[PDB]
Amino acid sequence: ADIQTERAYQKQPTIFQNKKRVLLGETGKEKLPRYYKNIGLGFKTPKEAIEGTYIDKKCPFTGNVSIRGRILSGVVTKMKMQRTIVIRRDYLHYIRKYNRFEKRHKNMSVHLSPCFRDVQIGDIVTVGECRPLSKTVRFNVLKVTKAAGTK
Amino acid sequence: RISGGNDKQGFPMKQGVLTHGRVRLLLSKGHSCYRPRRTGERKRKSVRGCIVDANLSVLNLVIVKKGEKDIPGLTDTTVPRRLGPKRASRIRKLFNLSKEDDVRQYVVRKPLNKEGKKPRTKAPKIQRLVTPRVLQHKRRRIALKKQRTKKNKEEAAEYAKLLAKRMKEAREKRQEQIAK
Amino acid sequence: XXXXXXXXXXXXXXQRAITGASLADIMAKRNQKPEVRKAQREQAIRAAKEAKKAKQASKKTA
Amino acid sequence: GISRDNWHKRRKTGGKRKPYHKKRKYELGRPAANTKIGPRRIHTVRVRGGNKKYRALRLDVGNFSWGSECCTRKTRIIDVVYNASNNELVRTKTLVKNCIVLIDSTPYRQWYESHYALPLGRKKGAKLTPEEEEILNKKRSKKIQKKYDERKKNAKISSLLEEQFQQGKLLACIASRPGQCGRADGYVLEGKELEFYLRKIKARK
RNA sequence: AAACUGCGAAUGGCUCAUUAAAUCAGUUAUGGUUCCUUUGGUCGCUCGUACUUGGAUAACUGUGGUAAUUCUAGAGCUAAUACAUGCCGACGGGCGCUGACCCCCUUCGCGGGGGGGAUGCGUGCAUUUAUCAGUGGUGACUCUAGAUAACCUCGGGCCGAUCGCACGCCGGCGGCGACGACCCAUUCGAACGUCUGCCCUAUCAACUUUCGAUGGUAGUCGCCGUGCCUACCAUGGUGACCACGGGUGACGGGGAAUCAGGGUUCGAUUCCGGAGAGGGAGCCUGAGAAACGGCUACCACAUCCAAGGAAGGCAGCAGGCGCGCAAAUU
Ligand SMILES: [Mg+2]
Ligand SMILES: [Mg+2]
Ligand SMILES: [Mg+2]
Ligand SMILES: [Mg+2]
Ligand SMILES: [Mg+2]
Ligand SMILES: [Mg+2]
Ligand SMILES: [Mg+2]
Ligand SMILES: [Mg+2]
Ligand SMILES: [Mg+2]
Ligand SMILES: [Mg+2]
Ligand SMILES: [Mg+2]
Ligand SMILES: [Mg+2]
Ligand SMILES: [Mg+2]
Ligand SMILES: [Mg+2]
Ligand SMILES: [Mg+2]
Ligand SMILES: [Mg+2]
Ligand SMILES: [Mg+2]
Ligand SMILES: [Mg+2]
Ligand SMILES: [Mg+2]
Ligand SMILES: [Mg+2]
Ligand SMILES: [Mg+2]
Ligand SMILES: [Mg+2]
Ligand SMILES: [Mg+2]
Repeated sequence: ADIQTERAYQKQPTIFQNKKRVLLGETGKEKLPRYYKNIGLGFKTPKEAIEGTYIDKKCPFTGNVSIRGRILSGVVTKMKMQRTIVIRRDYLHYIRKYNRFEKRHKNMSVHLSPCFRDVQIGDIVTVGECRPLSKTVRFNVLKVTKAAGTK
Repeated sequence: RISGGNDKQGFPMKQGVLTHGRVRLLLSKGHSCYRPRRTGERKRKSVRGCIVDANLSVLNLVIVKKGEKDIPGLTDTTVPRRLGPKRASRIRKLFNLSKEDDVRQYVVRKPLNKEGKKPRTKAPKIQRLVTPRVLQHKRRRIALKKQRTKKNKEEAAEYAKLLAKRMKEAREKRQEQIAK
Repeated sequence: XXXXXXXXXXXXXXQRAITGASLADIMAKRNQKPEVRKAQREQAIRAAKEAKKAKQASKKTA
Repeated sequence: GISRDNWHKRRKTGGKRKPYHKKRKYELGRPAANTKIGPRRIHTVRVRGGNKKYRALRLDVGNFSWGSECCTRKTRIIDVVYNASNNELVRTKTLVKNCIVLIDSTPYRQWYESHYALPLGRKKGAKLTPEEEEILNKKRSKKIQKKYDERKKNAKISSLLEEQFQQGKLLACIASRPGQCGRADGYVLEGKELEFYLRKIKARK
């Protein structure tokens, strides 16, 4: 309920729910065991994943992807896409002739697991690289740090 | 029985095609009337169909049954087959041999002659003949099978024996560290 | 009005003299009966066995 | 032929690119293999590396796991009930991965009644045949009757499943993609998903 | 000699038309894949005619056709490491489920417990699926290995119907090699991704999305990751940090010329990468081509003809014509 939006049934592919039991254990509770994995670089997998009820296959924690590659950081600008955000990375490109930098930026589309929330435009997000998720989406959000003005 | 085509333009007849005249066909390997230059290549060619008309250059005829009178060309003289059987079983067939008869004895020989050169008798090398060589190769490769089995047995026994000497020392380390 | 019949034609292997053995020799060896062939086989087999134990004695001699 | 390449496409911004090279072998797409229920028909394709892809045009049997009681039997496929992707695909009865399908209850009910010695999906009319009564009522030895009796505590079935047997048809879903694989194989729908999909197909009316 | 078979012809050689985040360079990834070969691993782990199996075809013999070709028909033969077909052997079993019956302990007996067991059914690696448990390995697997239930493609998977050289041993045994082979691993790679980097232009300021634009969910296709493609949803994505569009006498690099320091200009050209074989498109074969010294069309060109038809591809080497200020020996 409320977890199943879509036409197809929404599962957690590696977990078998329908394991049968006594009618004494059916009255106790239904808690389908989460599959969550510890992602490797020392990001503690958020509390909101391991307890949480949502299902997203492309999330790094609760789903099937592996984080390997570059690890980048950026700031959140535009989130109107479902389970993805657009972050911008700024930097200084050095022009040799003039001996100075010019500003530049690049926009990355990057996927965001529904465990993180309250992720608010203009805050720092550290992402890590995944295998291609979509046409423009090659990355994945590993940890979210708030903007400098949080209360 | 009707067999071969040729037409005034020289094309063959391919038994499948149901037309009269030309048909352009894509021929692949295994088809009639094309032999491929390179592996797995197809050609488009011109093929005259399988229906017989006054249009044909030439018509090839097989003779299925001989009725009465003997024709000058096709009947009176009989031409032998050169090259009797090269395979063991084909020979056992020609001469009706039990498995226990020597094939070596019965093989047809070619009576080869030329003017100025000594008269020869040729014989083809028999293939699929049981023989000391063939029989040997068999027990050879079986012997290799014995070898492999032996090797897996000895290796298994060995690594099993080695695993225990690691295991009792892993038990010693764990137990001593724990009791401490 | 229609044709319901599919003709079944037969293939026959005739006989021809093979160069070096004329049809008389082919038929001479073919029509040879079991007594004749069994005699020839056992005789050649025993001649070969004798030559072979002779060559085993000729292996141990050298 | 059909190119599944990425370079016929707009950029992230959407400016069309002019293709630098003409189409390459390895980017090839093949035609769709739609798979229908009928007597078995299968076409081998040779693919990259020279390996055989087994393609399924008509299928009949598929084998399925009844996961609760952990068995798998080789069953006959009947019909395509539901497909998340396309309604058109239900209509022509096409077998794809994750479409949902009706199977013969039969070999399951047989296994079950052999394991637990209990009635399954039988009418309340209770009418029986000799083989049935000799398998179900049977005869026991002391150690035997204790075994079977010990399992009788375990075997009870979700009312939904129970009903399915009574109808002769089970609801199942296909995990293997016959298109490339060559077999349509899968698992019986049990519990929550089963109730869910039941809700979708009652909703289809 | 020939011919069948096997392998190679995907390299190399040439040119620079296209191509402006494309190619390409450094950087990384494949935990998201394919890999002829080479090197090592495996190759009696499966419990169910073999001292040898079936048919055909080429060279060859002959009869032929057509103006014409590296065209080919019909009739005879005959091979295999070509095609197919298909066993003994180990092999006695072991292990799983089944379990007629039997024993023992215990019990007043029912019962409770420990066993033992004829009978069938399953029995390996690959394949596809589901479930269980948690030997070895990572920064991290839905990894590797294990156990359970089944599955297994007639357009079929593994298990050698093969070859040589030495000849020896107690009618039996065997030494060295050659090919093969499913599958690991390896090598050469290949293919897609990551981060950053390109010349001129505003007399191009908004662009993309009914025909995929951006993302979601399930699939199809593919060697796999992916709007690659379909179905259904969402309304996104890019842009003065110059998108989008146009231009380039634009293949990108390594480099070259010139230079105090800083630059400017050039890089078709011998190394590395990319593209292309008159223009487009589409496939066979294969480990590997969307191949052009393979093929099939259409367009443009052009050769032969007995007028029916046939054959083409120098941006390989030479050489010839044309173009041109401009470039070598059949
Ligand atoms: Mg392979
Ligand atoms: Mg050849
Ligand atoms: Mg080679
Ligand atoms: Mg090897
Ligand atoms: Mg000839
Ligand atoms: Mg012939
Ligand atoms: Mg999708
Ligand atoms: Mg997908
Ligand atoms: Mg669509
Ligand atoms: Mg140019
Ligand atoms: Mg340049
Ligand atoms: Mg250059
Ligand atoms: Mg030059
Ligand atoms: Mg080059
Ligand atoms: Mg090319
Ligand atoms: Mg030219
Ligand atoms: Mg090859
Ligand atoms: Mg081409
Ligand atoms: Mg050429
Ligand atoms: Mg070439
Ligand atoms: Mg030239
Ligand atoms: Mg001049
Ligand atoms: Mg000059």
